[PDB]
Amino acid sequence: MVEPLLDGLVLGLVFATLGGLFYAAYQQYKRPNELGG
Amino acid sequence: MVEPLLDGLVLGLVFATLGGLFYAAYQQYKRPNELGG
Amino acid sequence: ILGAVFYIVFIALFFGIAVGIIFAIKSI
Amino acid sequence: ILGAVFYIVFIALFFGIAVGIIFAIKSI
Amino acid sequence: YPFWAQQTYPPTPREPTGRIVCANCHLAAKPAEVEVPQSVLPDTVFKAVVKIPYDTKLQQVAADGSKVGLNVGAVLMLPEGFKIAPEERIPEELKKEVGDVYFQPYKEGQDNVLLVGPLPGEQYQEIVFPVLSPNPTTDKNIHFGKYAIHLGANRGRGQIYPTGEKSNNNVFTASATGTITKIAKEEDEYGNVKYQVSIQTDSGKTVVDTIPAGPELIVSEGQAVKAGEALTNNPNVGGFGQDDTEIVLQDPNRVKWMIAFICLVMLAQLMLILKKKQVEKVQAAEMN
Amino acid sequence: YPFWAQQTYPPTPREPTGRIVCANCHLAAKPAEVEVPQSVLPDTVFKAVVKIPYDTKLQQVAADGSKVGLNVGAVLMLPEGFKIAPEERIPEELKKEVGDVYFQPYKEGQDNVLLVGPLPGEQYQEIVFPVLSPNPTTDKNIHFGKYAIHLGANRGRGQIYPTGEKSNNNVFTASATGTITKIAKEEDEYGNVKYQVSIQTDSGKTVVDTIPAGPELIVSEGQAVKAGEALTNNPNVGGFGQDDTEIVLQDPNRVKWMIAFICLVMLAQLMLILKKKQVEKVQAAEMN
Amino acid sequence: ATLKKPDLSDPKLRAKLAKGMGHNYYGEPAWPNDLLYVFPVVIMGTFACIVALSVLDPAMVGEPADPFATPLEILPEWYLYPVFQILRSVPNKLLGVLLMASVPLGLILVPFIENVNKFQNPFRRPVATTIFLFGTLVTIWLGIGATFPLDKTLTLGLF
Amino acid sequence: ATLKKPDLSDPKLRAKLAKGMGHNYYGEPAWPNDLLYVFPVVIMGTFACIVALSVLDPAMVGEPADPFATPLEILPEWYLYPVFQILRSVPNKLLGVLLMASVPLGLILVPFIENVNKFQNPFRRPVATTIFLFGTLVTIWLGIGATFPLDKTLTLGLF
Amino acid sequence: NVYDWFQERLEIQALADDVTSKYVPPHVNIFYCLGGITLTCFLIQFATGFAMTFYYKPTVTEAYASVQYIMNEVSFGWLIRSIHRWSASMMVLMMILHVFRVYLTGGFKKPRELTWISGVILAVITVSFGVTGYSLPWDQVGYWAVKIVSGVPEAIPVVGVLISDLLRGGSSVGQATLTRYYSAHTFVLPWLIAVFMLLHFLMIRKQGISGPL
Amino acid sequence: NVYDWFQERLEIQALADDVTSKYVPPHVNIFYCLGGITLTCFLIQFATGFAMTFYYKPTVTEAYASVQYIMNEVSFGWLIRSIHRWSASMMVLMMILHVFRVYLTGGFKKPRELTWISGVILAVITVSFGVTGYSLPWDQVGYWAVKIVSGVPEAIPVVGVLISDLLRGGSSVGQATLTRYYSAHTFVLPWLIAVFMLLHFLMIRKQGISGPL
Amino acid sequence: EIDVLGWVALLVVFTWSIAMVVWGRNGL
Amino acid sequence: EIDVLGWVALLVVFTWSIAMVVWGRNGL
Amino acid sequence: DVPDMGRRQFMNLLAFGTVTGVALGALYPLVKYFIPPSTAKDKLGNNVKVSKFLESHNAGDRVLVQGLKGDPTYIVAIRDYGINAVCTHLGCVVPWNAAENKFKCPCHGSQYDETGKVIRGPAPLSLALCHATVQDDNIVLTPWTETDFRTGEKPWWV
Amino acid sequence: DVPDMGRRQFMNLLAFGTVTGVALGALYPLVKYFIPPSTAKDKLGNNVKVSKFLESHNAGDRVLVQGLKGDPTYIVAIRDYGINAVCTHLGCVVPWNAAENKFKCPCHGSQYDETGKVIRGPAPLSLALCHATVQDDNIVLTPWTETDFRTGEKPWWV
Amino acid sequence: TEEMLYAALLSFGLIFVGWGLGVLLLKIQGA
Amino acid sequence: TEEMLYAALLSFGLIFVGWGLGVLLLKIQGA
Ligand code: HEC
Ligand code: HEC
Ligand SMILES: CCCCCCCCCCCCCCC
Ligand code: FES
Ligand code: FES
Repeated sequence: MVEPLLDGLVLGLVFATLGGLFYAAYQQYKRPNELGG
Repeated sequence: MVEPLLDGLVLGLVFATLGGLFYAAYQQYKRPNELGG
Repeated sequence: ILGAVFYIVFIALFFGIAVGIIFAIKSI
Repeated sequence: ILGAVFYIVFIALFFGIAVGIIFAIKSI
Repeated sequence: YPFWAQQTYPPTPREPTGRIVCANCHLAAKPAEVEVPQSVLPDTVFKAVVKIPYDTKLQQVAADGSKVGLNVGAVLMLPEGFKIAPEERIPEELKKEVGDVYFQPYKEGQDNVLLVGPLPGEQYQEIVFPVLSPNPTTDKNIHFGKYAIHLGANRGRGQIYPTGEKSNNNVFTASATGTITKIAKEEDEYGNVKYQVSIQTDSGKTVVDTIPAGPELIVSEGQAVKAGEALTNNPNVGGFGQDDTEIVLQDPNRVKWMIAFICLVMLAQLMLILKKKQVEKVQAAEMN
Repeated sequence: YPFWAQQTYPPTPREPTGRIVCANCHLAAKPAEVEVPQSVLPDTVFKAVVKIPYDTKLQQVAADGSKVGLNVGAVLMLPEGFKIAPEERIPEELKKEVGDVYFQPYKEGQDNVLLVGPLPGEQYQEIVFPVLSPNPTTDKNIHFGKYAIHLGANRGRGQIYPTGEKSNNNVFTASATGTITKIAKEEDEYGNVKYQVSIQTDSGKTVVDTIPAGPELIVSEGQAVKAGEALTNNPNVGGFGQDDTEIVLQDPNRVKWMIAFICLVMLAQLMLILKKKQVEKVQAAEMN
Repeated sequence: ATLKKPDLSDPKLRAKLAKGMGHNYYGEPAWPNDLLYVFPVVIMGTFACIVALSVLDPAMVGEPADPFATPLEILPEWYLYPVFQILRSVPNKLLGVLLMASVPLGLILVPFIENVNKFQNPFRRPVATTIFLFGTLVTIWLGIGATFPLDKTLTLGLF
Repeated sequence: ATLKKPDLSDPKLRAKLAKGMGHNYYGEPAWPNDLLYVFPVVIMGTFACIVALSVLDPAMVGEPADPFATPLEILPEWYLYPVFQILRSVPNKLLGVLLMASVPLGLILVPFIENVNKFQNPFRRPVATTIFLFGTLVTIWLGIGATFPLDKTLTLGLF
Repeated sequence: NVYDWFQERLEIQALADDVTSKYVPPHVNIFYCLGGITLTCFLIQFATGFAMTFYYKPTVTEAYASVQYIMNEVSFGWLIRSIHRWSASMMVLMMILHVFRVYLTGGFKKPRELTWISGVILAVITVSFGVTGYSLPWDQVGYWAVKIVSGVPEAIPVVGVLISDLLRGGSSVGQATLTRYYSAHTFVLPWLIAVFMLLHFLMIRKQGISGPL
Repeated sequence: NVYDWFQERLEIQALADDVTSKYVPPHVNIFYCLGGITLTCFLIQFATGFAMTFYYKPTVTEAYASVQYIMNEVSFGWLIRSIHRWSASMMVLMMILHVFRVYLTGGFKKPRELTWISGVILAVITVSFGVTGYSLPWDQVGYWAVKIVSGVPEAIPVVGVLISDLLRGGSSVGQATLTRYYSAHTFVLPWLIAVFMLLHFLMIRKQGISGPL
Repeated sequence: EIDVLGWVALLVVFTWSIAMVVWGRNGL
Repeated sequence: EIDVLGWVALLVVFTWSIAMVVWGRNGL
Repeated sequence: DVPDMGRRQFMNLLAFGTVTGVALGALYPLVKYFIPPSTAKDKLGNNVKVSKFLESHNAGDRVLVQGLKGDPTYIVAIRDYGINAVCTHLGCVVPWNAAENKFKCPCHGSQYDETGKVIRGPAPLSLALCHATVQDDNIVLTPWTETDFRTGEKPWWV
Repeated sequence: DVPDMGRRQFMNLLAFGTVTGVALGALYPLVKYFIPPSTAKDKLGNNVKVSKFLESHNAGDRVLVQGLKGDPTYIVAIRDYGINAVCTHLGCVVPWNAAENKFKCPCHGSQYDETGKVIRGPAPLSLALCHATVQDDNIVLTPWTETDFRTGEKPWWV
Repeated sequence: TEEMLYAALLSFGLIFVGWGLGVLLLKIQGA
Repeated sequence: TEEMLYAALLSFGLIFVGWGLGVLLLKIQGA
């Protein structure tokens, strides 16, 4: 069957995770650290 | 139940193994090898 | 609605413990 | 009884192969 | 008519496929909705809202062909143990929302399956059910947990009577292959307006299809488009739909312990982080 | 009597516990043995030897008290499909060993359960069964595999008749508590020798226990050792015992392939050792 | 801050860095800073949420199986929504199977395609990030389409 | 003969020899002499015997279970014969249980008893070898006694 | 002493000096836990799943009634099953988020192609857990979504029907299907997923985490 | 090249140089195979045992009939079961002979006490395999020797009855017993024996074989 | 309304777990 | 008598396996 | 004097070659093992008495009966052909609509005819047919051999 | 200025102490889970009709009936007590010997009486007893509370 | 879909609430 | 017990038969 609460938890975390990953990439894109790229 | 063929295979191998182990111990008991005891 | 009130109180109670204990451990 | 005959023949046939091949591999 | 389900299908209103047999006569299809709380406590009156929506200012075709309003009606299947709350356990604000609804059990010893209808559609767009949750403490047959609720709601008249004959709310077809000739209204004083349709030519085949008043007429004269032509259009404006939801007969003791355990986890998580903070102090004192 | 098992227990000679109901009357116990081949081929006559051993020169007590020899008798339970081989499929050397035995199925449609007895004990110390193995090719109900064979063999007379009464091959007890007085032989011409035992004193209790001829007498006079005293000794010299073995309805195709696989293993093992011998040659050339 | 700089004077570390490894030789110490103190927090947090979910929204017992009765609107679990959509939207039965098997087999080839580039940051590789975002959107689109009838599954009930 | 003498000039080997290890650094090479050529022989030999046994003496299907009917002479498998004998010969129910648990727990203590001695050869440790041979005989005696009735199980039908 | 006891035998210090020798770089954030949370969800599945093997009966005339027994009669049975359901969905979700990280951090490139490939296999295994367990309650919902996916591999021209017949143990969906599905769920896949998790983790420990962005 | 591919990632050569660096001493004779043969017998048990989980049905009204189905109707089913029986008895026998060697070669002394102890545990686990599987056909022979051993731990004064009730899932021997026994046979013990075999083998590889006599 | 606090408990423990991770490892 | 050769096959393969081990590793 | 690679790879082919043969011979029975073994049935799946079905059992006979390969088949004196219920699209059992005289699939809405022939919807093929002859007690069902007396050509099941 | 071991071991007691509490709270439901949940039954185990048993069912009633805790119990108008069949030695069900009026165990040969009282053999205790009262359809069996009217003292089951 | 979006917003939003709550705890002790 | 002792002797005896057979093979090649 269909679980509305579950389908909501999926979308909510998927977009949060995707967003957070690009935020993590952008932060290191502008500020390169100790010998890395 | 009872398996006559199986009970025979047990005794036959048990005594053979026990006998063979003491034979293996006796052979090295009389003739010590390269730094061992 | 009521959950929003509970949620605020719930976290604040533990946040107070966090900030509370951290000063109790530091000052001792 | 008959098994004792089969047992002798059976092993001897393979023993002959063992001694047979070992000389075929050595001589080549 | 919800009681016609009882007449035709005595044991249960729901097929193994979960079809909700109302659709056997109400061939239309319009959205239906049931809204219950996500979780209720044992022995507690709660609100089960059944929505049977449609255009409030729209009329259908009656038996006389006259334009009349629509009456709504639905069947609600509650979990075992659930039933209509006693009249003295319903608050004043709830009784107001309910109205003069006649909640009717499907059969003797089945208070969890209720019938409602016909009710005035302009007034009962939604129907409020005063349900009383069962108590697993006073009943060893009822258990705490997640159960299913089924709904089948209908608007407007049906298409097929329990007898088997059709009605004047659907379309009409043709017999075989032939050309029509005469179109008039054979009306009666004890009866009503009819319409005669003739069939001719081909090989023999002379027959007449008498159709009741109500449906429109998009056929003028002289046609022979096989057998199965909709020469009457569809006068149906009603609709039957289904919906399903889940209610949780929740035990308060199970929630309380869960909260306690969640509090333990949070408190223990804090002690670990505070412990790491203590370790960070020592490590900074031995770095050089 | 093997046919008395049929009279008292029609459906099967074997209880769920596997008791072989013969023991319900033959209360004695002496060793019994069944010897069948370890494996037989389908549709093949083989020899099933049933041994019912005892002292060849020893006699029992008859109904008249007379000393007569013992007759043996047994029940053999073969796996489903097995039965007594047709008379034309039995070799001459086998028929000689069998004798004039009357193999008797337990009931209609059960040729795998056979009854034998009574047969002369001095001659039939062992009984040879001409069994024909079933064929899983011509019968889709029979399968290749290991099956069980049950045996219950008996010597000497029984102790209890099918009617329920006792016999003159077991012991006799006392009624209650009292002292005996007269011991003689009340014999008849149409009947036989009896023995009267009296009971007296205590409180009232005057009764007589009449015991048939046959059993010994180790009681002289004037005794009162409760109720249940063996004043007659045990004249039984017969015995009933059980045995169980396993026969394998072997499929020749399953053995042939197994031999082929065993030959593959041996040959492959040889090639590996010969391979190691080749490696030992190379390693000795690079040691220095 | 509890930090250890990478020792670039060790040739054995530089060799690992050249092969793209040795990144577990610098930074915060794993033990006990993370493994002993942070990891139990994560584990307990994961367990506590599932427990809380299991009490508030417990498992349901459906109706007994009926081989003579097909359910009205029967769907698989959420992670099978996009595949189920492909399965029913594609007319050719075999094509749908290939497209389904294309998902795991395609992902296996992903490293053997982006090996052209050494960049790992999504911004330094914009072609791959675009294809990823496209596929991620298509997947969600197919997934939502599984909840709608076949008549209005592609248009998603809009146009 | 394909043999490699132990390098006694390596201190790291001598240290292992002192702790009773490092005995896998000398002799015939394990690969490929044993692992690749002898091991498949052993494996195939083990499998071939079981197969041959399984064809000639295949498994039997007994009679269906009857909770109202106790089998005449019901025994466990052969390796449970000695324990089963102890279980039924000992009057006190609890004592039999202790004696049964004494077998695995006793064996656990065996290394912590013969650690007094360093000798491994049974002839250089005659006390242990005697106790072993005694126990091995007792085990077999109890095992055979399991096949006999309780009346004649201890005497083993002799005296 | 107890430490010295174990040290002389198996060199315990060699292990402790291998864990305290590993550091975690500054570019490793919170999203690097998604792999561990996926593992945590499985360990929960393993525990609760094992616990349910003590009451569940893989028979068409027993399966449904057994699940009711767990939910209604078994002490805390409702919790063990409800946890086993949520933890299952969470495992798949966390795994997908775990994939989101690996791709958006380039942790799949050289030399970790094998780690990624073994990951993809793990993903297929985890989904196989879901599909099989889905039909174990033998309810209406489970029976019909296993009757649909059973016929799916019949499109393959050569071995197609053979593949299907192996999956459901015959030409239809019955007791043979449930038996095979219960075997896959509680035996086959737990071992398969244990093997490939081991390979997954060993290759990670050997190569370490990937570089920064 | 294929070797160079794997070499750059996980250093494959480091493994090959760890196997070709190990030698077997002259005092190691034919009796040092008894441990490996015991393992070989289990691997046979694992294969054949898994295969039978595809047809066997752990229900009091299905178990017996299923075993008949395997013996009679299933292709080579008679062989898989017969092998599973003989290989079971052989495993126990080889294990006992394996113990005979270890004791009569002093391979249990320092520093291999833990190897011996984990061995004893393995022995108890292997016997537990036999007892549980023994009662799986649910025949007369199996049901009654599981009804006798079930009451044995009732002698313990404190937790005795609790221990028994856990083993047979109640106060008697019924469906609950068979269900729990099938769980132990095809889930619990296979994992337990896998863990302790791993510990057994790891300690052996770490310390090597014992000295000569 | 104990049902409300129940869901709040879920929301809080989910929030508090992220807070402790971010605080613990100074994470992002 | 194919049954006889069957048991012989078991006896032979058991004998031959020991022979190949003793021969292979020069074992004892 | 020393055997070269030509002899080393020869014995390898001999040794490891025969080992493979043993492994294959051990795998064949194991593989054939997993390949499953090869009168009408009602709800319970035992026996369908034709003397009880013809009496009182949904007048206007359109009752599902478990037939060939487990697939449920409608049984519509009696007709010669048996209309299969399993839809060709996915596998949903298609219910008979007496109000439209057409089989109408629920999951999708692809529909059929009075004989099982598809007339509309995403259904690629028609409902299967089979010999619904009556023999003794139950109803013996044999597979449809000849061509379709509905489609016009050879059936997709043959 | 720097926290000593006294403070390091204190926070350890705090941190790892509460972690244990969570683990224990998570183990308690799991443990209670494995602990199994807490009218006469015949062969099938459904219902024993007293109207059918008294008629034709082994005249000279010594028939085994599944009673308390699954253990089979003999039902011997009707008697007040119910003679348990499970032997005290191991667990073999003891058959009734009508030819000796004594229960005789098969596995061993320990024997009993007409009431279940042990008279000979390695049987440590007598056969158990229980209230064999008749109520409605079946036979309601309640555990024997009072002392034994056979042994002379308190029963071993109480 | 009432329960769906309700859960979607919460699961998304409370992450940031916890994120900020952690950062705030860092500033109190002095990161 | 006919099948028992029969198997006991064989299992014990054929070990030596195989043992000697292996030694004989060693002398043929020249150990
Ligand atoms: C036929 C077998 C029917 C069943 C099982 C149900 N209905 Fe139903 N209904 C039917 C027909 C022929 C009519 C019109 C008859 C007439 O003379 O007008 C109706 C009418 C209704 C109404 C009244 C609508 C209005 O007056 O505008 C309602 C509210 C209604 N029907 C609802 C309903 C419900 C809830 C049912 C549940 C099982 C149901 N009906 C069954 C024919 C049939
Ligand atoms: C009673 C219920 C009996 C059963 C079920 C069986 N026997 Fe059996 N037997 C019984 C009695 C009372 C006698 C003696 C009667 C007399 O007038 O002498 C016997 C006798 C025999 C013999 C004859 C012995 C001899 O003449 O020396 C045999 C061979 C015998 N009984 C065997 C036998 C077998 C094989 C049975 C199998 C079920 C069996 N009997 C059943 C009482 C009963
Ligand atoms: C004689 C051993 C009986 C084991 C029966 C298993 C019962 C199920 C639980 C698993 C027990 C595992 C015990 C490991 C020694
Ligand atoms: S399943 Fe019948 S139409 Fe798709
Ligand atoms: S079991 Fe009844 S006497 Fe031992």
